[PDB]
Amino acid sequence: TLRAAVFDLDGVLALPAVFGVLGRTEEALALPRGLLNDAFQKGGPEGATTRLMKGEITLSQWIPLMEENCRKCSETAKVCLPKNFSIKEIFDKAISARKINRPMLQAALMLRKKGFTTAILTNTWLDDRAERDGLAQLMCELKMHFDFLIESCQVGMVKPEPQIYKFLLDTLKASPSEVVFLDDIGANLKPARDLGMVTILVQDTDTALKELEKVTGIQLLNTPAPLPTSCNPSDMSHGYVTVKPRVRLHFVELGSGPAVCLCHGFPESWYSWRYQIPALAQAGYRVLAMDMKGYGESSAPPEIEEYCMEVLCKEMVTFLDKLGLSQAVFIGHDWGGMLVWYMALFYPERVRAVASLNTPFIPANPNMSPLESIKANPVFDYQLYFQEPGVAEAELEQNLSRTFKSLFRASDESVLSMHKVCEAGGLFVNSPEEPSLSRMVTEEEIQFYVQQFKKSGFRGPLNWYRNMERNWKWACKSLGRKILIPALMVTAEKDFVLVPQMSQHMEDWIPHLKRGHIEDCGHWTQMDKPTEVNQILIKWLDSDAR
Amino acid sequence: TLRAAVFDLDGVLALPAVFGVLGRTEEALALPRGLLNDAFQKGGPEGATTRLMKGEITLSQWIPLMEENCRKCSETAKVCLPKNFSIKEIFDKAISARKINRPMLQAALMLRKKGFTTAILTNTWLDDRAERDGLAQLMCELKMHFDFLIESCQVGMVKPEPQIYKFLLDTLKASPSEVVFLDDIGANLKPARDLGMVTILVQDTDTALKELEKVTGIQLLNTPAPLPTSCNPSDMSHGYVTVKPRVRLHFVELGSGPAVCLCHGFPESWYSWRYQIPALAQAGYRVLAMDMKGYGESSAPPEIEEYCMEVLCKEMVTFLDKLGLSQAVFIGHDWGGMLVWYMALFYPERVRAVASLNTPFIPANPNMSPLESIKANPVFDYQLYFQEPGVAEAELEQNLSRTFKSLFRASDESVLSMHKVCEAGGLFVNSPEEPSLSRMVTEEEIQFYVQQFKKSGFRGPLNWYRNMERNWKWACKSLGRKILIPALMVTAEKDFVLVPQMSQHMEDWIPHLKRGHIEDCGHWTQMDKPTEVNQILIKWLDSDAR
Ligand SMILES: O=C(Nc1ccccc1)Nc1ccccc1
Ligand SMILES: O=C(Nc1ccccc1)Nc1ccccc1
Repeated sequence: TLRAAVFDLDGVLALPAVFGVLGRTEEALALPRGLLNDAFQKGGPEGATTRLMKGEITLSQWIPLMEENCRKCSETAKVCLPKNFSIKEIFDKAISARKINRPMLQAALMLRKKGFTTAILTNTWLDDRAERDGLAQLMCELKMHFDFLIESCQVGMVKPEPQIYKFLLDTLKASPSEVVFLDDIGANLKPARDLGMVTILVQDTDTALKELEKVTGIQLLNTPAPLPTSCNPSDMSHGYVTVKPRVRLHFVELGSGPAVCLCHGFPESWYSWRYQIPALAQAGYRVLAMDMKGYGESSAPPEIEEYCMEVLCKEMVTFLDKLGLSQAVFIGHDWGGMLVWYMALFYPERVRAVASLNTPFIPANPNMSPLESIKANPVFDYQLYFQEPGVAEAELEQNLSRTFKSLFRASDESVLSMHKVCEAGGLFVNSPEEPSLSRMVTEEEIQFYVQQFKKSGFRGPLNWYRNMERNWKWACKSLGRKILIPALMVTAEKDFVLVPQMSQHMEDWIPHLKRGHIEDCGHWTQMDKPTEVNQILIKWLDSDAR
Repeated sequence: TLRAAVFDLDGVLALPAVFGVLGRTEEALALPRGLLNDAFQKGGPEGATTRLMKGEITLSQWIPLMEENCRKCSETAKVCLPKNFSIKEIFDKAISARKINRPMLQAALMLRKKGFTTAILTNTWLDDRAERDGLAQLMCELKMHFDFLIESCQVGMVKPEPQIYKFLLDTLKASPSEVVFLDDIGANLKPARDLGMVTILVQDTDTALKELEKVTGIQLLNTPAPLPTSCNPSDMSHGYVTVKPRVRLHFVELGSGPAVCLCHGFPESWYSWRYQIPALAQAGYRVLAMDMKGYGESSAPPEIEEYCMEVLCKEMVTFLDKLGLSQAVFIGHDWGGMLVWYMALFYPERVRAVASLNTPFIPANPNMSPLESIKANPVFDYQLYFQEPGVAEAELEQNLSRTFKSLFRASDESVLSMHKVCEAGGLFVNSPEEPSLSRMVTEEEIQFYVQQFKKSGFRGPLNWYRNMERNWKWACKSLGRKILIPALMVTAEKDFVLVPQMSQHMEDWIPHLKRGHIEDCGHWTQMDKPTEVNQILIKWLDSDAR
């Protein structure tokens, strides 16, 4: 019974194979067949390439040695190498051209999802080339998806020597018959088979995965489109910044590049961005996924005025100040989406670009009190229920698991009615005590929110709704302004609170506004359609945010 | 009795004045004198410029209005503007050319050091230009040095209206006669004087500072070279990363740009880099100042093997992995300097560039046991004293304030003798119970280290010395390698443990090695000569690390 899968890197998890460039170079340069592949392997176990692979020497120390073996090979074949002939140039573009074999990674990801232990076992080098970062990024993107990465150069052993196989088995704490091993080199597969491991000789991925699925008994080929990579909270880098005495802000941080500040809505978490954090970091950005004031590990002062938009925006500027950031791209959802428009209106020098999911930008009406505006829309009744301090807190805090299970539901899942909430007496009065689990969340993801909400409750969160008049007066000061920095409005077809239609007049105030639209998407945009959100955000970031 | 100083931005804290570009443009373009300065002020309090300054409209909305006022002005003067005439282009290079008036900032910094409340009061705009980040950075660099920044556009008031002055006094919680106010515009100085404030009309800085020093009674002109900006620990962004169960790493984080990982020595802190963190962040880098394993807020496991170089380096790689960083520039001092050379030998793909203060790179000797090598140098006797678990811990932990006061001393300050430590019975046996305070540290900076060392003590720190044989065997595996990535060796003339001479053969293993050398500098390089360290590091980072 198999319980472990081992993958080679070159020609297995990464394509095209760097080994296959020696033959391509021979054909392109009209050199004798195998001249380059022979100079690569010259001296066998005592040769330059083995020393490189065992970590005895670095890639740059090897470059001149390989060059020497190429001349000795050409001397015997009675040939000549081009005068442009450069080993560095050949391996530079070869390593650069090498990309993840996505179907192979998906099969490994599926095997790990089914309880398998996964490992990468590779014959690799210590790369000290000026261009090494490309390969460092590739290794980073791959390794995160596996239980173990065994590199020949770090363990001082190489395939096909049988010590690395015994090292692999000891790392896996597994008997050879419990292990599938995939390699593109027949010779490196031989000792794994001789020990009794299930072995697959990989040429094309499709045949390889058919063999892999037949042996494990798991469907890996033709499987549905998987979800983007999520976050495990304990594996994240956690940041804390004091913005004023007794007010600290928490954030999760991933990646390098321009700063991208993620701002959740009500009643959420930094964790609401779990599907966007790995994807945006991989896309070349420094992600700062906030716990907004009143939530999770951020401070939750009890005073209502601490949650007005002017105070919240000032604190986000101080947050940038304390982190030494002149700007950040601000991406908000729901209440966070509202804050991001106000960051762009009041602090344009600090905002590199602004993006909102579901929340439209609507200028304040100076001729109508915000409470008259709230009454003018029946879907906004729940906001009047939220006004009285302690009333919504008692209902929302009574049973936390029921709260998140009733709220976090997709469009198909008997979504919570928002009409006549005040008349009915509460938000969940016509709701089951034990609601079913939405297709959007696992039981574990629901418990994370339950755990987060145990620290401060719903007072701080509900206080974001208790400054309608304060926010209105502040917003009226910006009525002559236009948003002329890069901006993106993303609408969700089936959000019945923040309807796409509410955003139709935005171009009057944001003339250069760019749009995104998600079909069959409810209010919880990020977890409802993460693949589409990620696609729209990355496309907009690379074109308008840099 | 003065207790507050207020500075204008344009023509006071920042030079050249953006106002003075209208006249320079008139002279360059041969336009009538004051044509541009008149179109700028057209309509006075009801005009475009006032609306911009009150925050009613943004800089980009103002650009076309100013252009219109320029045509109306040229129409009356019976002239014509160039066909290349662009208000955006004029203000773009003007704002860009504007830099901090360093002598003025130094006087403000000195006034704040003498207990004065400092403030910036400026007539400014909401900048939404594509090039706004330049000014955002300038505002960031300046603001950090002041108690308050009052921008006209954020408060909806402008100088010379007397409401902003009454707003200034209320912010300062000060009577007009307790306040010095510096402005380059005579008109904006008038209401501050009329209220009874001490006022200075700034033309050239020198005359202005003579007036400023005569009135406060504080020497601001011809004063000695000040120290670089330091860090206040409570004002920092604090990061935490779990690298394995029960081992978490703490770091302080400041800036944006390429990642620069700072690695302290024994018995130190992230705080040992206090003078480098603001300077490197300002230089265009993302600083990660570590609490190395065993120190401060990082975990301190008790086992000796947890502190061997192989385990420490593996954890630093995991740290990069969890933060989503493919590479970082690694800068180490003392024991941190030793770790950085090993990060470069074993993980070159993860290290963008390597720099060491005082610690030389010396290949392991396979023909001599590390303990024989330690005995071969009398200055290394203290390391043998450090071997026995609990012995150095008891002495180092007995009185913490005495520990840091005896250790942290400059070359001129009766430095602790390192010879015959084992014979004498301890490190401080010939040392006073109450040592004097070194010129390098304040009493408060000593107490920060005392506080940090109260959590875990010296077991974890001393364990870095208890793996001599383990480290030696691991290092012997790298004897065939060369360091061929960017590298910098900084020697300290008066470090009598890590002497400059010990680094002389480095070019045999690091042929492209770059050097730095600090004269009259002891072991505690960073706090002894921070200005010189900062100068050497920034110069090397901008040329070799990017
Ligand atoms: O109240 C919500 N959004 C808010 C965003 C700012 C403007 C006004 C609307 N969402 C709420 C989330 C929980 C229940 C359903 C709607
Ligand atoms: O031991 C020290 N440095 C160490 C760095 C690694 C190689 C061997 C030397 N410094 C020590 C700091 C406190 C007392 C004086 C020296």
